[PDB]
Amino acid sequence: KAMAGNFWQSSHYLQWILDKQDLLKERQKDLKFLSEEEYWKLQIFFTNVIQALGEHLKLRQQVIATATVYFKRFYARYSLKSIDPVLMAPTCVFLASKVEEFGVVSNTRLIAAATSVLKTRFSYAFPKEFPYRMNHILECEFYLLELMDCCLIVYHPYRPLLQYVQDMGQEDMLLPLAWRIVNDTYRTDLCLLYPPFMIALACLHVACVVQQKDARQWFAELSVDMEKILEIIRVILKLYEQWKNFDERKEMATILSKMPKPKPPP
Amino acid sequence: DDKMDYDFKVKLSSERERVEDLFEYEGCKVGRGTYGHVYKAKRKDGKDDKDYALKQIEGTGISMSACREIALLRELKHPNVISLQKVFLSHADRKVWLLFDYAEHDLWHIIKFHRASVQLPRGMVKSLLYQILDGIHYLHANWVLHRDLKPANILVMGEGPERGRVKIADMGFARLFNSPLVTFWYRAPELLLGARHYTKAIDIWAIGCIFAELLTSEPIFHCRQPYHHDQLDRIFNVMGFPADKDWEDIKKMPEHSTLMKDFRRNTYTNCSLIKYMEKHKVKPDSKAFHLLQKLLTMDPIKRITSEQAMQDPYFLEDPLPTSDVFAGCQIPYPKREFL
Ligand SMILES: CN(C)[C@H]1C[C@@]23CC[C@@]4(O2)C(=CC[C@]2(C)[C@@H](c5ccc6ccncc6c5)CC[C@H]24)C=C3[C@@H](O)[C@@H]1O
Repeated sequence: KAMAGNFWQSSHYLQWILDKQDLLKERQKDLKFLSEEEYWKLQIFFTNVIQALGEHLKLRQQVIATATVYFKRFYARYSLKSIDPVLMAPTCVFLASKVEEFGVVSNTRLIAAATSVLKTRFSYAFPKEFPYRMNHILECEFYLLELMDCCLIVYHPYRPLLQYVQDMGQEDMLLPLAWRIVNDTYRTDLCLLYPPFMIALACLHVACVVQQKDARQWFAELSVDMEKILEIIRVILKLYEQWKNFDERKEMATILSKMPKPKPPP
Repeated sequence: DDKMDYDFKVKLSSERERVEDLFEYEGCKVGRGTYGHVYKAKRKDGKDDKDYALKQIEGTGISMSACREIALLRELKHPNVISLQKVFLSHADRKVWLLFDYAEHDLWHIIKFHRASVQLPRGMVKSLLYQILDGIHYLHANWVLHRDLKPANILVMGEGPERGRVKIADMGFARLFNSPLVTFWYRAPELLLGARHYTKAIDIWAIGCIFAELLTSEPIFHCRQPYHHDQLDRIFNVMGFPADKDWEDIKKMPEHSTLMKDFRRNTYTNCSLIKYMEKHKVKPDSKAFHLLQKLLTMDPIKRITSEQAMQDPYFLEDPLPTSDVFAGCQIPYPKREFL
């Protein structure tokens, strides 16, 4: 796959690994309307929306992941009021599918998927039908591309995870769970803050702890900053407590009504 | 959009750099093709006096070709590959513009100037080949195929800081499922036999073709206007017909039984790369020739890689390749005519 060994000279590494404090300062704009708690709940929710759009379109996890990252990059800089995240989400899938060499997903099919997924899987959050046409997707796509400074190649933890479990010789034991935990990390800021192989390593550590697999020695033989790995582990562990305590289905309509609203023209 | 924030929208519209305010390019068109429209441009604020190339991509919006060309060029950084400097998204007409440093020359025009007569100097030919190989190795190491290598896509910089440096341009953006299924002169036999994917070896074949064209000033597999019979006939008139032992997996190619129906080994019995190149006054005991032959190997699995070709002793024989393909000598090739 294109650019696989080039992470260290990549636009992802050089432009889109962010300072955590810079991230939170830009987030203060939106925190006048939403609590910290409600902001992370929106992020989880739209992560699930993108997942559902992706599954419905029969795209691979990597396409969904790239789409998810585009959505996060945009709202890392800009307010939730700037473009409707209900529009941005299917725009991010659409653009990602063209990068990742699957195809220009039919317009009628993109619009049908968004309509169908919100209706069937997300009616708790949305009473009204998906109201955007393709010309809105097309407009949004230009704004998305401009904001990301045309940075489209994104690197994810799946590839290094696979190399690590092959190395361990435990692809059967740990890969299913570790992969699932990598999926779950997309519910957080981790992909904006850490190189992918580090998220891979943290997910694999947790998978081993969940399955009572002793990998101390294998992890000890890595030449990696273990404090950063532990930071990632903590965020994963807190994510599962957040998940336990969150009823997405009962809370999201209310939280979506608290979002700041795109100002109309005068 | 009516449900997009007005303040955000007008802020961005105010700050958005538009191609037509930044650049003077009216009536300065240098290329028109399947790539789109390429202009020689100047910055309107006289900050720098450099020449730029402005490409308007064919079509509107973000097509696959457009999307992937932007994606890759945004990441790729090597002296022998053309650098994307900037991207302009024109919101009104939905056109994408790309900005590059302007390459005064290219191998289509350089070779055609030599063919208008003076055969290409031997120093310059080796340096061209070395830089094409360097650029392709970088792409290939990153799992990026060109998929359309030919002289017109080998740019060469003119007077300025990068005098005589190759810039590989217009990578085969894009191909659905990485699949090929009017120029056929640079296409490997396996494509002509219905190969279902592009490969590193296919690029390497094109490079051999180019190298032969630099040494002779003639396209080695020149032919008239997937499976093209006459193009294959020309390859065999140059190379000979491959024996079973030379390309064992030829039987696996989808068009193999068609090849057997249409062609007989015995037609090409006194035909070989040796005899072709001797007629164009290139010695078969030269390191040039031996390198050329490894590049023009019929069976893709027996073609050398870009890295092996860079290690070839041809590049250690006098004269050494140079960073400036023109070797400090005056450039006799005319500048690009406008359209
Ligand atoms: C129609 N024929 C006369 C040939 C015309 C030609 C020669 C060079 C070229 O037009 C080109 C491709 C792109 C070129 C080189 C343009 C180009 C394209 C991209 C550039 C980027 C940076 N700097 C300069 C650049 C110039 C200028 C002329 C075009 C390809 C061809 C051949 O296919 C035709 O048979």
